[PDB]
Amino acid sequence: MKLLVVSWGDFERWKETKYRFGGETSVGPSTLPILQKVIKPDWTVIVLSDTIGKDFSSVETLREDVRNRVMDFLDRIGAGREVDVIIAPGIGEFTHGSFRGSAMDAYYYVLHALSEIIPTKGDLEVHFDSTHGLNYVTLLTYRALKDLLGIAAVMNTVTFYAYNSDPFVPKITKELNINTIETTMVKPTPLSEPLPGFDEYLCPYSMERAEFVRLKGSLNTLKNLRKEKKKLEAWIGSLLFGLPLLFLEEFPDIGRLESYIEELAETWGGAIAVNAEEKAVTRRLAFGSGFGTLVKLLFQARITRGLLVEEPYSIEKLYSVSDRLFRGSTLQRVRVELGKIEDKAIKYARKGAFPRDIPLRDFLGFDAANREVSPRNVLAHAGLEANVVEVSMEAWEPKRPEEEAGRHTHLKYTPVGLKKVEDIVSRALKES
Amino acid sequence: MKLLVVSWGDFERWKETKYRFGGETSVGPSTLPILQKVIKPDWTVIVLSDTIGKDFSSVETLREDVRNRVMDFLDRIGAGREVDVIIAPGIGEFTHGSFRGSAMDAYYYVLHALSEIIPTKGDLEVHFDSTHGLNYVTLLTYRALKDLLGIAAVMNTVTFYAYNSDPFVPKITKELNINTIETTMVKPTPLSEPLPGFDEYLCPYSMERAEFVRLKGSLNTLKNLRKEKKKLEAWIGSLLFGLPLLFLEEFPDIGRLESYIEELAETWGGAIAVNAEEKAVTRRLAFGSGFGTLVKLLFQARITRGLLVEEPYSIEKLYSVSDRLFRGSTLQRVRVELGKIEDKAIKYARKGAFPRDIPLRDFLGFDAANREVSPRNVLAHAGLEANVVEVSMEAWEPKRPEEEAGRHTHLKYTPVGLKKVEDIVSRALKESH
Ligand SMILES: Nc1ncnc2c1ncn2[C@@H]1O[C@H](CO)[C@@H](OP(=O)(O)OC[C@@H]2O[C@H](n3cnc4c(N)ncnc43)[C@H]3OP(=O)(O)O[C@H]32)[C@H]1O
Ligand SMILES: Nc1ncnc2c1ncn2[C@@H]1O[C@H](CO)[C@@H](OP(=O)(O)OC[C@@H]2O[C@H](n3cnc4c(N)ncnc43)[C@H]3OP(=O)(O)O[C@H]32)[C@H]1O
Ligand SMILES: Nc1ncnc2c1ncn2[C@@H]1O[C@H](CO)[C@H]2OP(=O)(O)O[C@H]21
Ligand SMILES: Nc1ncnc2c1ncn2[C@@H]1O[C@H](CO)[C@H]2OP(=O)(O)O[C@H]21
Repeated sequence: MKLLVVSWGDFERWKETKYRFGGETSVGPSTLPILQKVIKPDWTVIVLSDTIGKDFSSVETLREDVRNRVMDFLDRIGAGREVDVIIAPGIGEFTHGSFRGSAMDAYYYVLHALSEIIPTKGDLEVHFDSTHGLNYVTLLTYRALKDLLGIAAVMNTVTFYAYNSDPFVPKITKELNINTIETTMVKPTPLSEPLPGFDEYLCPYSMERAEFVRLKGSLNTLKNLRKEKKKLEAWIGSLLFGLPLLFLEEFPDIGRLESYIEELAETWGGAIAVNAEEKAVTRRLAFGSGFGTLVKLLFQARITRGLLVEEPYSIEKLYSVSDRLFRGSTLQRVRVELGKIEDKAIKYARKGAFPRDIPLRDFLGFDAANREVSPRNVLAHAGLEANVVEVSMEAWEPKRPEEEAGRHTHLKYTPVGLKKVEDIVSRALKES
Repeated sequence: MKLLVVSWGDFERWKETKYRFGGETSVGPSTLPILQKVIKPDWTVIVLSDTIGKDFSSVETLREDVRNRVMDFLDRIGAGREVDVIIAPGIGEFTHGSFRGSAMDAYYYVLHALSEIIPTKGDLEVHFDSTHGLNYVTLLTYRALKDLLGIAAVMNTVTFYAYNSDPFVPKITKELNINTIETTMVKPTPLSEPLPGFDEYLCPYSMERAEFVRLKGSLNTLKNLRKEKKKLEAWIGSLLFGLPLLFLEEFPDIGRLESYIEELAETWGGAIAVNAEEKAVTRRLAFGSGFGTLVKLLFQARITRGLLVEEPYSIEKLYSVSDRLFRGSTLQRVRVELGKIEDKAIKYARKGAFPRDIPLRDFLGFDAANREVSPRNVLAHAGLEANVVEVSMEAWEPKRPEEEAGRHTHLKYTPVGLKKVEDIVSRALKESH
């Protein structure tokens, strides 16, 4: 899939010029038509500041005024139907309006918007144009794109191209080349940050601190996160540290995460005060790092949801998950650890033995007086620590036990074991 | 170390205004004075485009023009003279003159310049100001900064802060706030790129095929790198995959890396054609990704050179190197693998036995079943694979062998073994890319 993303300011102020790109030429006020003609994207995203808004009735008449004039402009130079328009929250004191709030809301808002548009299946070829952007909006859009594509690159091949045309200079320009300023194959970067303290999801920008403590207390999201924060951190660590059984057992509820993000999003939006006479927008809540982490966490869950196999969790199924999820020395460590359990299962199968509901330590034949569950042993053994895992072999009539044993040998954490592993992985994620 | 980096365009066109930052207030045409007062950096770096220069009699006069104009502007505003000015190669056809070449040259140039500025010892607090920047030079500067800080973060704590001012509207603007638009604890990110083909170090932008072929053919770098490539990729893979013995055995020659980067940088600068009459700069060579990889590779070697020691490698030394280079599950696996060899040495010591020049497979007691060296066993066992490593125990009189064995037990790759590990690690680095 080919995706095109452009950063736009006040598109109406741009002058007609001609652009050169990929053995093609084009005349008009923006690069988008020639970019679309050479690149041939399957989808186009335009990121705009809402600070080009003029009619201050309230929030919906602002996003409307901007979307009207943008859709006007896309018709004017024929940018086609396959378009999404992200109206990001800008800030500043302009000729027709005043916009106050955290600068960083534009990052979290664009991050959130892109997380709903970027395909979570198949390979991604991403094309980014920085020609026309506000400095800060273009930079936060670039960062938001790279953060999400890094997560996408966990499961899929991801290539990223950035463009910037020659500088338009009004009195001397004849034509502007579209220069490739970046070409990069995107490195797989799993989410590597804990969920923060319940202060850093929504933050008061210009809200009295007594009013904040009130609304924070009313958010069901923060109370639900209280329970699940450690379980969600355990899942993040599963991808980062190569713990395939924990990846399955802690796989997050995509529906629940959607609902957490939506409530934080509509709470932020609801705290935007518009003064039609003063022509002033004040975003009294700011998004915190915690909103970003939830958006990245939901995106990673969507990217990897295909790997959530039906129970029970056989060695064969854990190999299949591991082979998709892990790379380099992490994959090879995980395969060696599963192989040790598999070789034991084969030995058992050959003797017509099928242990059910047996601690992994008893399955492998361990000596007594080492029942302490250490970070070292959880992290060094792909989370398959001998004191926290229960093995079951579903009895069968073996013909080729070396082929069969992997399918009939199932692993899970004991209820006590899972809590110990959660504490260890959560802690290891925080120390980082 | 507190480092302030600012991305600037045409500083002479900026209007006087007022800035708010960290409770302080400032009148003037630039953020820089108030940024310095509040942040109190140990050093300031200014990144701006060549395309400000108005003197085409030489390439070096063009740079001294831009430098002198910046120096004068710093006196005009309250700003300190403790600064590095990176005059990046910009592109565009302007009234005062013309500049042609690869747009991406600015990235490779700034990356190279920053690699020689950013300290390679101690923690780093980096502050980046994009308020005054061109978009493309800001993006390429931001990228180069993050690429190097990611490598620095392997050995040291690195914090990154980014700033941008409220937008400037000509007569409406009274006071522009300077906004923090990023606060990042930089993740350790070792080089994970192989060295590319010999097409991708220097490329012709505007140069006859034969003259390029002559320049390419003159480069000592490309000849040497042909033979050295695999050993350098083995070293890159040692940091990425958690192979502490290979890190020590393949530690690159910093002097030779410096020689390669300087030669490529001198050839690039020597190919800049400055036509004095018609006010044109043409950069006839373009940097390739290979130049970037070498700059990142030398920066990583400088960052980690403190861990290198002389040839006998003890298990104790491998533990301390590992505790500095590696984290998470990679670190815990390396410690378990070293521990297995240590526990065996402790058993040997308690028996009063001190094997020398013994294959690790013989030291550990292995079945004659598998002598083949697999990617699986090299990468899963921290590169301490039983068929490629040799152990030597230095005879001593044990009293507490559990605490003593690690210092007296040494590991080496066999000459054959090392070449097998180099192949697997090089291939694994290329395959992971
Ligand atoms: N069809 C179009 N119509 C109108 N604008 C277009 C169009 N196509 C592309 N653009 C670009 O889109 C941004 C619209 O504002 C501009 O991009 P950017 O070049 O990044 O503008 C930034 C300013 O260029 C200025 N500076 C003018 N001289 C030079 C110069 N010779 N060396 C480096 N910078 C220069 C800088 O001074 P500072 O730092 O105050 O602000 C920058 C335009 O060049
Ligand atoms: N002391 C200073 N003197 C002169 N400039 C200063 C100073 N301090 C900071 N700056 C900033 O430096 C850049 C160049 O002057 C400016 O920021 P940049 O992000 O480069 O803004 C460029 C243009 O602002 C325009 N646009 C003005 N309204 C709005 C608006 N309300 N919605 C979105 N964009 C707006 C954009 O339209 P477009 O795409 O044609 O080009 C941009 C200035 O805000
Ligand atoms: N606490 C522990 N100490 C030593 N080895 C362990 C421990 N927990 C798990 N393992 C080893 O991890 C592998 C996957 O379960 C398995 O292979 P093993 O070496 O037979 O013992 C296990
Ligand atoms: N080819 C191999 N097959 C199985 N285990 C290996 C191999 N090569 C090395 N190891 C194991 O890696 C550890 C550090 O050298 C050491 O602990 P072990 O389990 O005694 O066997 C070694």
